Amino acid sequence: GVAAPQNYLAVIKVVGIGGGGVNAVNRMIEEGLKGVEFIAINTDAQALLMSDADVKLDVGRELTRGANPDVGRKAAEDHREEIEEVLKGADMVFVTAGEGGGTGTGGAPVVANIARSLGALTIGVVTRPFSFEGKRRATQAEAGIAMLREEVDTLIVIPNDRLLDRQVSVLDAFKAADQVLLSGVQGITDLITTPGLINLDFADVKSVMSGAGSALMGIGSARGDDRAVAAAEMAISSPLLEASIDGAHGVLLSIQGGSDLGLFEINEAAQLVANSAAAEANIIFGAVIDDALGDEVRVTVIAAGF
Ligand SMILES: [Cl-]
Ligand SMILES: [Cl-]
Ligand SMILES: [Mg+2]
Ligand SMILES: [Mg+2]
Ligand SMILES: [Mg+2]
Ligand SMILES: [Mg+2]
Repeated sequence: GVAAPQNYLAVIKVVGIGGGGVNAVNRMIEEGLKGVEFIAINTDAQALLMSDADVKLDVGRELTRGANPDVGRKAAEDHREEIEEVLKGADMVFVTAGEGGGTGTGGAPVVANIARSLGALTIGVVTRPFSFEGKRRATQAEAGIAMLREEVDTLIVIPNDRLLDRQVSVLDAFKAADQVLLSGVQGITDLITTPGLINLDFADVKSVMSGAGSALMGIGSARGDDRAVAAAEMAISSPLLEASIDGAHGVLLSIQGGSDLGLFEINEAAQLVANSAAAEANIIFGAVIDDALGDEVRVTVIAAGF
């Protein structure tokens, strides 16, 4: 555990841009994600009214509302000064979106570029659309991700197709997509040392995530005797991570447990993840207590730099 100096308060901002992004940010607010500022950005003013974000930005046109990523790109570039003033002061900025639409696809690279011009550690957390969303959205998402990769420090890409065996509604599918974008953000933020709780220093996260490039995520959860090892096993074998950990230059491990979380099982899960990663990889890990979990252990692995 490191706090240098122990009074340093890191400023973290989570931007949701477009429909999927604004929805994921609201899910983080509902789940009570702490220590971060929430920002919602959309071109559609009506789609911003239910957002509970701290700051809401309508980057659409005057006297009009509202598919095309170029429109999304132009809307964000035309509101560059407005986006800049809401990101000013951040040590770290997350850019989150559901790739495939107009606003998120086109707008997220502009948000990422503004965050980096302010020297923030800039992390993209996006989803690839579900197959049922169709070919055009999948095509637009792929061009959108290629654009965003060039404007962020690290880009976590989560395929929505690897989330959904029983039939789930479109509503349940989109609820699961919000939940996975929250896991991507919370995995990192919950570990960052705060003046009231010493854990992983912001400099350590920055050393792994800064200019790392592409990143993959794995999630796992277990109960019982070997709950920590079994959760870690599930995360390193997760369909979203597609077992590439051996290629990563850096690995971030987040262990979340109940009030009875012991140091021994934390270390067991830590060495299991370390054994799967490359010998020359930088491994940073943190553990946090969420009293609501009970006899459950949740593991999040982020493999960055390939
Ligand atoms: Cl807080
Ligand atoms: Cl206008
Ligand atoms: Mg708050
Ligand atoms: Mg609400
Ligand atoms: Mg305007
Ligand atoms: Mg923190």
